[PDB]
Amino acid sequence: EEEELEELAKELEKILRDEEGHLRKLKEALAEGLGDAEEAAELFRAESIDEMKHAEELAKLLKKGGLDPELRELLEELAELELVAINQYREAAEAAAEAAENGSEEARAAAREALEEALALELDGAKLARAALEAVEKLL
Repeated sequence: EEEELEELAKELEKILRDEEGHLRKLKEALAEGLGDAEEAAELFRAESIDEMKHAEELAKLLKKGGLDPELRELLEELAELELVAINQYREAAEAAAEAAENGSEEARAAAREALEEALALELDGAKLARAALEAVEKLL
């Protein structure tokens, strides 16, 4: 029982580190304004694939048995948070792609709102991965 929790705790550690990374790169784009719209559009598309990997690992562990009821709910909440983040990453990438081709002032503000909304979802993603890793550490 201990070594299936250890591997699981290794997973939240990777997810937690990846979330803390996306946090900083997102404010960096926020600091640079739009900068190169292609920069943000290429960055969003890559990080949505990162959240892709996270939700897939969690679902495989969610199919496992013997999980503590409270631990399963935190993983279920995180997996839900990942799918909504993959959404907002796509809405922000398309708004940055429309701003790159057009120079549109509306596609600019729309890419910034979707950037800011993706940032708020990333704060709670790291917070949920922190609380989940803390619960597993208590079980160990």
